[PDB]
Amino acid sequence: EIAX
Amino acid sequence: SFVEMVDNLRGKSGQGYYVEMTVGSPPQTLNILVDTGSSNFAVGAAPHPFLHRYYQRQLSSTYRDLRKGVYVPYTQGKWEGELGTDLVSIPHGPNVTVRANIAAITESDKFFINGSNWEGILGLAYAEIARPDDSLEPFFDSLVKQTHVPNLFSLQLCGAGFPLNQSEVLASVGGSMIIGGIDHSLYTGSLWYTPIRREWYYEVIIVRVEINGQDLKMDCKEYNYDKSIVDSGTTNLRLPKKVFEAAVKSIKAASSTEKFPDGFWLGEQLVCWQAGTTPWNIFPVISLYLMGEVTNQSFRITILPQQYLRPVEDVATSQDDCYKFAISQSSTGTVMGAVIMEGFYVVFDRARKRIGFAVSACHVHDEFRTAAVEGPFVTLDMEDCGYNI
Repeated sequence: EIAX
Repeated sequence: SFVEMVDNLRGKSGQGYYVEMTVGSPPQTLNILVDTGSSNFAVGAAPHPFLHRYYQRQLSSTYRDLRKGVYVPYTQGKWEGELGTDLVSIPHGPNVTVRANIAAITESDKFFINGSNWEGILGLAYAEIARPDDSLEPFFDSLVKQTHVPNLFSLQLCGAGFPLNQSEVLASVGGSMIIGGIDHSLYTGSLWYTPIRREWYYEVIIVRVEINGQDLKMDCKEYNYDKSIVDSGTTNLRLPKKVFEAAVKSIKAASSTEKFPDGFWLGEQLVCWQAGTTPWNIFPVISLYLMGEVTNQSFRITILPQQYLRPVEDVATSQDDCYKFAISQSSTGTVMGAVIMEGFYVVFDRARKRIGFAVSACHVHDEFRTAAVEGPFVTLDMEDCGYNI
């Protein structure tokens, strides 16, 4: 899971 | 031509889609995450346990230096490094070479991911959100200024859906990034465009939401508080706190027959079903309407649960199928992440200040339902849906  | 860029991305929603690039003379090969949610081109330039390689600034004949540092903070993850420039290339992209700004990442927290197989990041969004400030020409801006590559790009992202392993993330084809154009073989139906409200993030305006055909009836601003963006570098669909509760209610309710850990809806815990048992039909479709190109005109994209239930591997490492809830809460606006993009062919038509959607050739289909992009629809007072201060 990644998050800008 | 564009055929040579087809299938030039690898990865998954959960860990990013990356592209191959070289940097420096002599060229150094690196995998770079493709991120429409940021502005900076950055690469590892010093050892890290999760990095299988890095950028040696001192081996490039062409490395210039700016002696200017940088800090970039993302929703999750952050890095710090030194600014320079160098010649850059995309083997499976256009045949050209550009000197572009590059951050060499020296120090970092929660940014590189274990066995992601990327070592860098390519922020494709606009200068306004670049660190340390706009003056810093993002890569795509350089590419367009230094070459005849047209000012638009396309992203067809694919999710394979039998949980992908690290020897499968190399093998899998995750997708395509067409630089400087649209490849018509990669989508069906016709493209629908929504305007880019402002050129910083690729920020769009959502004018209606329906779940299994029911309007949430909220004031639109709520859907775009404090903005909506398209972000290939964010995994989940992230909704602002009100919209998120509303959608979760509707979805719980629609899936009532079954029981899920309370931390499931927070996307912390998995749920699993006997292989090929998962009851997809009890999860609703979600339709987002986007501002169109003509007065009082809208269009909509329909997301299947296959997308918002992301797959991942079992707590017993057993066959039966597991998922994470890829809808999550946001205090910084709506984010149409990779799960939302996966279904679709997305054109970032920077030149005409718009973004287009069409059903992807890739998109996986459940038996009785299909993802769609449909219009035209009529919708009044659409400008009222944009959030202002």
